[PDB]
Amino acid sequence: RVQPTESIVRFPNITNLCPFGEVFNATRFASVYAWNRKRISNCVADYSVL
Amino acid sequence: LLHAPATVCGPKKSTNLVKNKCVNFNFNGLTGTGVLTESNKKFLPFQQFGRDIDDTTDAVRDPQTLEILDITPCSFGGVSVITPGTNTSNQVAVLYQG
Amino acid sequence: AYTNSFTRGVYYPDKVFRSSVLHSTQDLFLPFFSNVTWFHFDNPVLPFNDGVYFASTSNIIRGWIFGTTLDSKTQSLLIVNNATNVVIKVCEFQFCNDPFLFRVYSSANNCTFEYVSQPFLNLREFVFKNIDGYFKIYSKHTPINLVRDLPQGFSALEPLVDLPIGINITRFQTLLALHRAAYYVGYLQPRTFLLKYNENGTITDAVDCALDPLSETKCTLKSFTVEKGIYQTSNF
Ligand SMILES: *[C@@H]1O[C@H](CO)[C@@H](O[C@@H]2O[C@H](CO)[C@@H](O)[C@H](O)[C@H]2NC(C)=O)[C@H](O)[C@H]1NC(C)=O
Ligand SMILES: *[C@@H]1O[C@H](CO)[C@@H](O)[C@H](O)[C@H]1NC(C)=O
Ligand SMILES: *[C@@H]1O[C@H](CO)[C@@H](O)[C@H](O)[C@H]1NC(C)=O
Ligand SMILES: *[C@@H]1O[C@H](CO)[C@@H](O)[C@H](O)[C@H]1NC(C)=O
Ligand SMILES: *[C@@H]1O[C@H](CO)[C@@H](O)[C@H](O)[C@H]1NC(C)=O
Repeated sequence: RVQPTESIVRFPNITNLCPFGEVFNATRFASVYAWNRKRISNCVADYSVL
Repeated sequence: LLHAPATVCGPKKSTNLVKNKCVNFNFNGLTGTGVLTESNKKFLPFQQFGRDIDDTTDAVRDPQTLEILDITPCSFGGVSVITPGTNTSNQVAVLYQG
Repeated sequence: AYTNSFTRGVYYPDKVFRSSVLHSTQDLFLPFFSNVTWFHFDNPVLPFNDGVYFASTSNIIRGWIFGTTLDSKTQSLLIVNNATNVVIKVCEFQFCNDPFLFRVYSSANNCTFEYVSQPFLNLREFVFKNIDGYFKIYSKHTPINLVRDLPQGFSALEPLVDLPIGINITRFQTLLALHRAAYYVGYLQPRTFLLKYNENGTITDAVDCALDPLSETKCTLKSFTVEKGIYQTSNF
């Protein structure tokens, strides 16, 4: 028998960059007594860079 | 987190691609082992995987370059030995199967 | 009119490349030779079920609606061809009795998902399946010459988009518009459809089982041709 040596995994292209810049590069923040809520979906979150 | 289908996921890390060397693989969740090489038959531009009469995986499209690849196992072969009889001499020869 | 289905309603159920072999599957299909209803100007609410056929032949068709209450209470999906694009929105609305073309809905409630397609300025066939929060849409463009209902030509159905909405749908209605009609509906059911794939990968022909004894005979032997002689299909 021949045993395999390497192990490769390929996945589709990554292009769903989540809109997280505007959240942290925001011109204004809402007042604490009336906080603003934002929901996101269908995006890939780069938790690492944050 | 609910029972609805998920929408947000972490960035999956994509590895490299190698051929002509029997190695483990995993494409889009499809796992297995074999030898990777090009083919000639062309899928329709909405299909992945690829089967045979024995309904086992036979081809796959690499989901970054959009090209056809072929698969082949590498675990054949039984070991056999030829002996002229230990009564006379000890030199032997080895025969593999396939 | 209760016209009869003529060898239509077959779609690639899986992402495979089975080549030059026959294959049998267990999935929702349109039973061969079924009485489907002809509709020509007013359209009432039609009861949506698991699986549905649709074909028409103009550009009067604009979209579809789906939901149960249709009164901005439970989430409902809207699909419609924008005058310049295609609108894919998931926002429960207060719908009108006869929406058309902004005489569509009274008000916009909370929203979950939206999608805007690219700007989009004979017989078009549509089949919709909804399973496990996934909406599947199949279309097949076809140049035609007949001026009647479903002709005897045979064609395949290709998948377009999966919708991970995760919602529940029970009813639907067609979306049209008026400037200041011919379409059909078919209902699916679970069956045992044999499928034939050529070398290229196209479904050149298929055979239904449980239709006629000869059909079951073809079903058991996994062949489109049977030699002379007795056989044994099932038990009574
Ligand atoms: C996924 O990203 C890769 C990144 O390299 C794309 O590869 C491109 O391939 C074309 C083919 O000649 C080259 O001209 C480009 O220079 C490559 N890079 C880029 C960034 O385009 C690949 O095309 C992408 N996948 C798809 C489906 O487009
Ligand atoms: C083979 O076995 C026989 C058994 O007696 C023995 O006499 C003979 O010597 C053996 N062969 C050799 C080459 O020694
Ligand atoms: C239709 O398209 C126009 C221009 O592309 C856009 O402004 C409008 O919002 C679209 N309709 C809907 C309901 O989104
Ligand atoms: C649905 O919309 C109404 C608008 O009055 C809102 O009060 C409610 O919170 C929304 N539901 C969800 C689940 O967001
Ligand atoms: C089969 O594929 C070949 C190669 O692409 C093509 O030339 C031929 O027209 C195809 N035939 C059918 C029936 O699809």
